[PDB]
Amino acid sequence: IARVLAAKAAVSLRYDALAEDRDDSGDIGLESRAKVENRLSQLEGRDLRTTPKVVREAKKVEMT
Amino acid sequence: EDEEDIALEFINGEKKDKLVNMNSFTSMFDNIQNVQMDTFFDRVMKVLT
Amino acid sequence: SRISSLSFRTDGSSHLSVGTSSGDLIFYDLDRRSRIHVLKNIHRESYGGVTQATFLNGQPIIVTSGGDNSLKEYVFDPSLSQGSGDVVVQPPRYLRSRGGHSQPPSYIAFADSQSHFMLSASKDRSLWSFSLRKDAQSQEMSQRLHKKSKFPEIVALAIENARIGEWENIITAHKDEKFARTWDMRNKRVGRWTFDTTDDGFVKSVAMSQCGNFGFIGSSNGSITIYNMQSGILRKKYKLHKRAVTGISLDGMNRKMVSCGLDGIVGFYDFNKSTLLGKLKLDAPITAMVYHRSSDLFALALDDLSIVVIDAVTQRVVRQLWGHSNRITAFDFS
Amino acid sequence: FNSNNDEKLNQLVPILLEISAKLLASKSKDCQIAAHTILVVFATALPLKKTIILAAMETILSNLDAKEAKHSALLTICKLFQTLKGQGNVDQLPSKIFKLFDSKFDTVSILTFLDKEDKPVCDKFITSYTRSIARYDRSKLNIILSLLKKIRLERYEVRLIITDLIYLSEILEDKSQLVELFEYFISINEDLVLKCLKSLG
Amino acid sequence: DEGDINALTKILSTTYNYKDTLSNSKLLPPKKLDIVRLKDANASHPSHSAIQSLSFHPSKPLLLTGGYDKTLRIYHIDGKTNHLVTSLHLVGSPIQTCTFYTSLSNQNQQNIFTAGRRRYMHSWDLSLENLTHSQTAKIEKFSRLYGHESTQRSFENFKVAHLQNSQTNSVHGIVLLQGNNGWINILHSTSGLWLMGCKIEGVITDFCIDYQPISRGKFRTILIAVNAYGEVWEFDLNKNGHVIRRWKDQGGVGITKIQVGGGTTTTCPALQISKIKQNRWLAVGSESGFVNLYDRNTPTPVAALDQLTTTISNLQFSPDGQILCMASRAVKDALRLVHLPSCSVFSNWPTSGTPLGKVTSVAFSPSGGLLAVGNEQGKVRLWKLNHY
Amino acid sequence: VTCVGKTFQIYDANTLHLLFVSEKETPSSIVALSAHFHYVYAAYENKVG
Amino acid sequence: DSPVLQSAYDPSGQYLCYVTVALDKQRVGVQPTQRWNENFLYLEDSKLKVTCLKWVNVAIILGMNNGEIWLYSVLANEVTYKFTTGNSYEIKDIDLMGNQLWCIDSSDAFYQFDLLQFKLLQHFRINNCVQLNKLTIVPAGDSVAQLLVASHSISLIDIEEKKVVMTFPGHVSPVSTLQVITNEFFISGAEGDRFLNVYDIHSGMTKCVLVAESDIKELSHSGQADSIAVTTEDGSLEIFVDPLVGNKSKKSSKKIQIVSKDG
Amino acid sequence: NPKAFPLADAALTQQILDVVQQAANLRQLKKGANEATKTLNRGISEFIIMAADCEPIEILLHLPLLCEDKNVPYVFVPSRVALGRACGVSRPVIAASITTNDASAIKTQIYAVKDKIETLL
RNA sequence: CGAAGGAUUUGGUGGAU
Repeated sequence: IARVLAAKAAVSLRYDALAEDRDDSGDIGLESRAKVENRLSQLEGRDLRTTPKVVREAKKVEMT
Repeated sequence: EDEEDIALEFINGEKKDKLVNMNSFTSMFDNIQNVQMDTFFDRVMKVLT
Repeated sequence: SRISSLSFRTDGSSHLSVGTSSGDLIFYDLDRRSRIHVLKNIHRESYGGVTQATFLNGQPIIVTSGGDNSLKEYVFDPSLSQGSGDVVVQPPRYLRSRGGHSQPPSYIAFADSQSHFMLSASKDRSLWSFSLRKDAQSQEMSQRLHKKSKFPEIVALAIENARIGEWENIITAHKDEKFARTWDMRNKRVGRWTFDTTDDGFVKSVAMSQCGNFGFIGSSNGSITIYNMQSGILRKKYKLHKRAVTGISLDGMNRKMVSCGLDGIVGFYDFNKSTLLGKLKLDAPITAMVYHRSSDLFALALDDLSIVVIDAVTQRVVRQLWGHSNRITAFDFS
Repeated sequence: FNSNNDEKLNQLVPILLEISAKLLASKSKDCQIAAHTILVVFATALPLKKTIILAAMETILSNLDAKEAKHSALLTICKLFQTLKGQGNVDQLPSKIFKLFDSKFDTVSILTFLDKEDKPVCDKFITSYTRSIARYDRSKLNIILSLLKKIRLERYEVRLIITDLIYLSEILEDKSQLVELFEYFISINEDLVLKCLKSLG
Repeated sequence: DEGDINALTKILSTTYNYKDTLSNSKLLPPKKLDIVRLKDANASHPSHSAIQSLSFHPSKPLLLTGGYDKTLRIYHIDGKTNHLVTSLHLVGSPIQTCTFYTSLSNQNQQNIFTAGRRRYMHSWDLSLENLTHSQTAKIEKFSRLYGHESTQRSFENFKVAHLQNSQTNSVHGIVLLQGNNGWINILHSTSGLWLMGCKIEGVITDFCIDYQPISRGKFRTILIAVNAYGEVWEFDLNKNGHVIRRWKDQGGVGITKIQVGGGTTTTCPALQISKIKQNRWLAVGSESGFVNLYDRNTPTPVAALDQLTTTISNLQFSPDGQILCMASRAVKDALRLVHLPSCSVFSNWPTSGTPLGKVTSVAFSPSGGLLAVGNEQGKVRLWKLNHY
Repeated sequence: VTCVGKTFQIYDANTLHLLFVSEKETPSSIVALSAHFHYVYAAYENKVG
Repeated sequence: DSPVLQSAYDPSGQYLCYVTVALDKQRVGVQPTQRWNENFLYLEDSKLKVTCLKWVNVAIILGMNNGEIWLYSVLANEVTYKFTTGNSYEIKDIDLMGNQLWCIDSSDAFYQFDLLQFKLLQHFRINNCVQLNKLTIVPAGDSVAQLLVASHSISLIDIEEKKVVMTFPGHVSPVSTLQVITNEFFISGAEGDRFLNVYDIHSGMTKCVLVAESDIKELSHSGQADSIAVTTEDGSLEIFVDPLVGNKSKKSSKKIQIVSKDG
Repeated sequence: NPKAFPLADAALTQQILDVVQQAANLRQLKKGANEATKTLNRGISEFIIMAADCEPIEILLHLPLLCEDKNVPYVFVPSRVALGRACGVSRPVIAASITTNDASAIKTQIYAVKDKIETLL
C-alpha cells in the first residue's frame, strides 16, 4: 500500500502544484483514494494460507 | 428473395452483450453493508450491462 | 424416455431408482418430490441401456446390469450434514463391477505357461485379460499412451514371456493401421514403442523371438522389418516377398527364420548371418502360419483348403492334410 | 464451485432456480427481487430454453404486487429475452403470458419504460410484445405505432412485424391506425416493406 | 399425500436438460466452438516449400495452394481423401500469392492470378475444359504498366475485385497492386490495361476492398489502404479512384494489415449482382498483437483483441462473418479465433496439442464451414466447424 | 444370478466372486430368471428348470 | 481409398451413377459409360449421406442415413418423390422388382413400398435376424415369394410365412454382396475377404469357393453363370470363366490392370 | 490540450514512435512517467516523450520543468495509447525516455530525431 | 514432437503378495 499510495500521492500532488485553474475540491484526490481503497480491499481479501477442502473419504461400505 | 438471405439478416441484426466473468461481482461484498438492496439490484444490472 | 427398470430403496429412505433404455439411471425422492441425481450412460444404449437395476434389500447399494456385458454396483454414501440429511444426499459412488467384451472376441492368446490368464481382443477395440481360475478376474488393458478413442481392432497379435517385466513383451497389429503397437503384461498398459512397416504397406503379420529381444512385422507390400523391443529401433529389413507377408516365425535357437506370403512362396533365412537359405513355392496362396519351436515343424493354411506341414531343417513338405470343405479359419499345434 | 465448467453450471440450475421460485413465492418484496437478482445472472451466464424463460415470467408476474419489484421485474423480463437466441427469439408471447403481463404492466407503463433514455436493450421483447398485441388485441394497434417510434428495433424484427401486419390486413378489416402503421413503414425503409409484400402477396 | 406461480417449479421437474439445443440456434455459441479435424489437403501430394497462399474456389470444391516451390497445386477438398486435380510449375516465378477468380457477369469464366517478387504476373484460364481435360494450357503474362513502371517494383502483393462501369452498367474484374510510395495501381483483369491510380502518404503495407450496393443492379467498389505500424486510408474506385473519406485507427500503432467482412470479399465472392453485400466489420491488425475491430455500420474501435503478441500476418473473417481468425508467421501455434460481435476469443480451440506450426496462410471455405491452415513446413491442415 | 446364453452364473454381492455355475447347458436360451433362497428358477422354451 | 463412396451401373450397363463428397456435402452424379454431365444433385446438409444406390427401369433410388428413400429423376435433376419410413434408422440395403420395393433399416425391420402407388404396404421383423446389411429378392416369376438376407451368415425368408425357411453358413466378416447368379445358385462375398461362396438355395451346400488375388470390392455377373467379374481392393479386375462347371476352390483365369505410360 | 506545447505533427510522431520501438527492443527505453523522472535525476535521458491526451495533463507537466533545467529535449505526442503500444506494453504509457548510450546500434536515428525535436523547441 | 493441453501429489475400490 505504501508503494501504491506513494504513486497516487504524486498524482494528487502534481495536480495540486502544477494546475493553473485547480478547483479547491480535491476531486482528483477523492477518486485516487477509491483506487487505493479498492487495491487495499482485494489485497486484504487475499488469504496466504491455503484453504482446506471438505474431506470426502470413500469410506468402506460392507453389506449387512 | 431467399431464406438464406433472411438468415444472414437475422445474424446481422444480432448484437453483442457483456459476458459475465469470475471477477465481476467480487466488489459487491465490499459495498454490501447498509445499502438499499434495490440499489444492489441496480448495481447488478449496471455491471451486467 | 422409455422405462426399462424400476426399484425402490429399502434402507429407510423413500427413494426410487428409475432406469431407461437410453442408458440413464435416475433417482427420485418420493417424500420430497424431487430428483436426487441422474447417472448417465452407465450402460450402452445400443445394447438396451439399463436392462435391470435393483436396490439390495435393506441397503443403500444398487446393482445395475445391461446388454453390454457389464455388471456394476453403486453405493449411496452417508450425508455430510448431521442435520437435514434427507435433503443433503451424497450422489451415488461406483463401488465394484465385472465386465467383458461387448462383441465377440477376435483373437485370443495364453498369457503364461502356468495357464492362469488369457489375452483377448474384440471388434469393440478393447484388449482384455481374463483369468481362467474360479476368481474369474477380468481387466482391460490401459490404452493411455506413454509420452516422450480406442485403437482400431487388432488384426494380429503375439506374446512372449522370456522378457516380461523390464520392457514391452507384446506386439499387436490393428486393422487399417500402418504400424504396430506394443503392450506390457506386467503394467497392463499400452507400451511406449511403435513399429512401422516403412514400405507404405499395412501390417499383416507380427512375430517375436523366444529371447524376447526382436519384434517382427510383416507388411502388405512384402517387406519384413525387425525392431528391438527395449529400444523400439529398427535393426533389419528384408525384401523377398512381393505380396503381403501372412506369417513370420523364428526358431528358439534364433538362427533360422521362416516367412510366408500370399504370393505362395516360403522363404528360409539365416537370422544370424542374414542370408537366403532357400525358397519354396507352394501351389496356392498361404493364409496363416504356426511354428512349433520344439519340433521345428510348421503348418501352413493354403487357399486350396489344405494344411501343409514343412520341416524347417530340410525345407521339404513332410505332411499335407485334406478334408476341409472351405477356407480354414485357424489352426494350432498341440 | 463450478465457474467456467459449462457442464457444471447445469447442476446448479435445479438448485438455485428452485430457490428463486420460492423467493418469488414469498410475499415480501425483498424476497421477490432477490430472485430477480438471482435469475438475471443465470440467463446471461448460461443460455436457457424459452419454455423455462417463459415459465419464469409466469412466476415473476404471479405475485408481483410491490411497485419496486414491478420496476425490477420489468428489467429482468427484458434481459431474459435478450439472452434468448433461438427460433422464437422474438415470437409472440402466448395468450396467458400476454394477458398476465399487460395486467401487471399497463401499456402506458411500458411507454414510460421506452420513454427513458437510459432504457436497457429490450428490442426482442418489444418485438415479441408487438406481435402479441396484433394477434390478441385489435384496439392496441395504435399503441404499436407509438412503441415502434420510441424504440429502434432490429432489421429482422422490423421485417417480422411487417410480416404479421400484412396478414392482419388480409384478415382483419383495414383501419386508419393500421394503414398508419404501414405508412410508418413506408416512411422508414421503403424497400424492405416491398420485400415483405413481395414474399407475402 | 397423493398464470400459476408454481409454473417455474414445474418446468424444472419436467426436464434435467437445461441447455437450449445449439442445433436449432443459427448463431454459434459464444465461448464454445465445435471443431473436428479432417484429413489434410497436401497429404496426397506434398509441397516442397512453405504454403504462401490458400484460396477456395468460389463454387466448385477445389483448393489452390502456392509457394516458393513455384507450383500452383490444385486439390479437390473432400475432407476424406483430398486428391490432387492438377498442378502447374512456373519456372522462375516464386508464388507469393494466388487466387481464384470468377467473372461476376459471366459465371462460365474462371481464372487464377498468381505473382511473386517479380515484375510480371501470370493468368491461368480455367474456362471450359482447361482445368482438367486439356493437355496444354492457356496462360497470359501481364508485364506492361503503361508508363507507370516507376511506381511499381513487383507484383507480389495484389488482390482481385469487381468494378462496375456505371456509365455503361457493365461489370468487369480489376487487379489491384501495391506501389513503392503509397501507390496503388489499378489494372484490367482481362485486357491488363491501366485504369486508375490511388496515392497515400507514407508506406503502403496492405489494402482491402468493400462493396456498397446502390440499387437493383448498381453497386460501388471502395478501396481501403493501411500503413505499416499505425495508419489507415480509403478511396472510391467508381469515381476514378478519388478519396471520399479519411480517418485514423485509435491507438494506431502495431498495424500490419486490414480486412473487411460480413459481406462480399475475396474469400466470400458473390455469384451475381444481387448477392453483393456490405461488410459490417473492419479489423486492423498489428505486429504488436493488438487487433482494433471497428463496426462499419473519428471512429472508436469496438474492441482491442490482445491475445496474440506477434506479427499478425493473416486477418480473415468467416464468409458469413461471425468469426475472426487472427494468425502469425513469427512463431508456432500463433493462431486465435475471435467470436463476433461478442469479441471473445474461443478457449477450447486451439490447444497446445493442436498442430499448426508456423502459420503462413489461412482460408475459409465459401460454404460448409471448412478451415484450411498452411504452415512453413508446406503442410495444410483442414478442420470443420460443426455449427455450419 | 445372471443369464449367460444357455447357462446362468451366481455372483456373491460382497465381492462379485463366482459361487456356483449351472451344471449343464440348457437346450434353449434362458428367457427369465427367478431366485428364491437356495433355489433358482430358469425358464427356456416350454420348460422351466 | 477411392473418392467414389458408392457407385452402380444401370442394368443396360450404359450409364454409371456415382456419389462423391464435395467439401462436406455429398453430390450424386451420372455419367455415360459408352462414349460430360456437370449436373450433380447436392445434399444440402452435411449429416445427410447416401447408404444405397439402385437403378430403376430413368430414375435412381437412393437410401440415406436419415431413414427415408428418395426417387431421383436424373433428367430433371431433382428428387421426384421421397419414401419415408416411420422410423429414423438408416437404410442398410434396398432391392426392386417392378413396382415392388423392399428395404431394411438398422433396426432390422423390413419394409415394402410401391413405386406406382407411393405407399408403405407392410413392415415386419423376423426373429433370428439380429443384424441385416444385405437384402436381395429372389427372381421367381413376376412376384416376390422369398427373400435372401445376410448379416454374417445368409438366411432365406418367406414373405407370406414371415419366417426363415433356410440358413447358410456365411463369412466371418459382414456380407458385402449377395447377388443371385442363377436359380439355386447365388454368390456371396464379405468385407475384407478374398473368397466368394456360391450356395445352392434348395440344397444349401457350398458348390464352390471362388478365390481372388486380393480383397473384393464389387461384383458383376454375365448371362447365367457365364462369367463373373470382380473388382479387387488393390485396383485390379479378375474374371472368372465358367465358375459353375480342385473343383471346390477355383482361381481367376484372366486379370486386367490399368497403368499409365509413366508407370 | 493547450498546455501540451510543442506538439509534434503527424509526420514527426511517426519517426518518434519508430525510434521508441527500436529503443524498446534494444532495452534502451525507460517507460512510464516516474522512470522518466529518474532518468533526468541521473542525467541519463537523451530525450523524453510525453502524451498530450493524458487526463489530467498535470501528472506529466513536471517533466518539462525538469527537462528545461537540464537542457534535455522533450516532445509531446497526441495519443497515449499509441505511445504505450510503441513501447511494447499492453497498457498506455503517458511518458517515455530514451537513455543515453553512445555505443548503441540506433544512435544515428536517435540523434536525428533529437535534432528535429530541438528545432521544434 | 504435437487430432478437443502438459507436470506433481493424493483419497477410495479391485487383484495379487
